[PDB]
Amino acid sequence: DPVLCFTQYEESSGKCKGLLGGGVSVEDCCLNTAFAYQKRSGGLCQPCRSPRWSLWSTWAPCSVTCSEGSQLRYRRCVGWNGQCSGKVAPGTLEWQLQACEDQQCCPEMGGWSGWGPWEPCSVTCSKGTRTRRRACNHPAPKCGGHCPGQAQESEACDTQQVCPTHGAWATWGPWTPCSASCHGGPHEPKETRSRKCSAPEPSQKPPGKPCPGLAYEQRRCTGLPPCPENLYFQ
Ligand SMILES: *[C@@H]1O[C@@H](C)[C@@H](O)[C@@H](O[C@@H]2O[C@H](CO)[C@@H](O)[C@H](O)[C@H]2O)[C@@H]1O
Ligand SMILES: *[C@@H]1O[C@@H](C)[C@@H](O)[C@@H](O[C@@H]2O[C@H](CO)[C@@H](O)[C@H](O)[C@H]2O)[C@@H]1O
Ligand SMILES: *[C@@H]1O[C@@H](C)[C@@H](O)[C@@H](O[C@@H]2O[C@H](CO)[C@@H](O)[C@H](O)[C@H]2O)[C@@H]1O
Ligand SMILES: *[C@H]1O[C@H](CO)[C@@H](O)[C@H](O)[C@@H]1O
Ligand SMILES: *[C@H]1O[C@H](CO)[C@@H](O)[C@H](O)[C@@H]1O
Ligand SMILES: *[C@H]1O[C@H](CO)[C@@H](O)[C@H](O)[C@@H]1O
Ligand SMILES: *[C@H]1O[C@H](CO)[C@@H](O)[C@H](O)[C@@H]1O
Ligand SMILES: *[C@H]1O[C@H](CO)[C@@H](O)[C@H](O)[C@@H]1O
Ligand SMILES: *[C@H]1O[C@H](CO)[C@@H](O)[C@H](O)[C@@H]1O
Ligand SMILES: *[C@H]1O[C@H](CO)[C@@H](O)[C@H](O)[C@@H]1O
Ligand SMILES: *[C@H]1O[C@H](CO)[C@@H](O)[C@H](O)[C@@H]1O
Repeated sequence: DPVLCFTQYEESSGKCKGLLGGGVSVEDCCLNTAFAYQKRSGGLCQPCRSPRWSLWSTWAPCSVTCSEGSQLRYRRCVGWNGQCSGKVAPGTLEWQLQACEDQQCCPEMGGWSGWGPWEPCSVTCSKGTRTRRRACNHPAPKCGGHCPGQAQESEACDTQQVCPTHGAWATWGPWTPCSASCHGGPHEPKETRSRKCSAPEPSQKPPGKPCPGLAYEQRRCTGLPPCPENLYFQ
């Protein structure tokens, strides 16, 4: 039966390279054992060399991306007029099966436990948020698993309580004139300053914290001349 006669067998890919033409017998084509033949463009290029096992193909992908699996690789008997090792005809296949492990551990998600009690409201006046929480330990997840859903729920709470307004000091008033025009006399020269607790005034309705500290300041007046000695004659 005539066949397509190719001048080269690639071997790296099992392709029939360099077509010499068709309409010639297999015996004539394979006078040169370096040539090769196939039937039409259907494929399966067989070299004219004596039959010999090809190379083991690369390992197929593991049957599962999880835990232990199994992967194959093939090797084809290629040639003409004879047999490969195994009482094998040209064209047959030989397989090797191997235990593979893409990932050594398969994630199994867990289950939620009971909901924890609702925490109190996040604030004691005006409005805040209320939160309850649970654990992912019934059962606990294995590997990188995780329970389905959220581990905590939150929701708004209204305290029905007007917030108290706290007081803060207004700006400092002006300095008073000094108590004296000189230092060294009966009373040292002192300066005074005062401020109001009106920015903002506290409480309003519920009690508010009063303004912290003092509403006044005292200091010595510096830079004054010395008073004369009014106790004996100079
Ligand atoms: C390859 O990657 C892994 C991380 C998994 O997602 C594989 O899918 C499958 O996941 C389920 C869990 O629901 C396991 O029980 C399966 O055995 C695993 O094949 C994925 O194909
Ligand atoms: C809880 O009880 C209420 C009656 C208030 O006294 C709360 O104090 C206020 O809390 C708010 C917001 O958390 C602050 O802005 C106020 O300054 C503070 O007085 C209290 O926590
Ligand atoms: C204010 O101006 C000063 C320059 C002085 O003339 C002062 O007089 C002195 O005041 C002190 C007490 O602060 C008295 O002891 C002295 O008798 C007096 O000379 C002035 O008051
Ligand atoms: C397959 O197996 C071994 C190692 O891969 C070698 O004999 C040769 O590569 C064969 O094709
Ligand atoms: C399978 O085995 C190793 C890698 O696991 C390599 O020789 C090659 O990738 C083959 O397909
Ligand atoms: C936790 O959440 C719900 C039940 O509240 C379910 O999706 C499941 O039981 C999960 O473990
Ligand atoms: C928490 O929420 C409700 C009860 O409040 C139920 O779905 C279940 O008990 C969960 O643990
Ligand atoms: C919070 O909500 C109610 C009480 O307001 C109850 O179902 C339970 O105490 C939950 O933790
Ligand atoms: C006034 O006093 C101090 C600042 O000096 C603080 O307690 C606060 O700012 C108050 O209003
Ligand atoms: C009074 O004193 C100083 C200077 O003015 C500042 O701390 C602030 O203005 C306060 O009211
Ligand atoms: C008192 O001191 C000086 C005035 O000499 C100014 O910084 C300000 O008026 C303050 O109240």
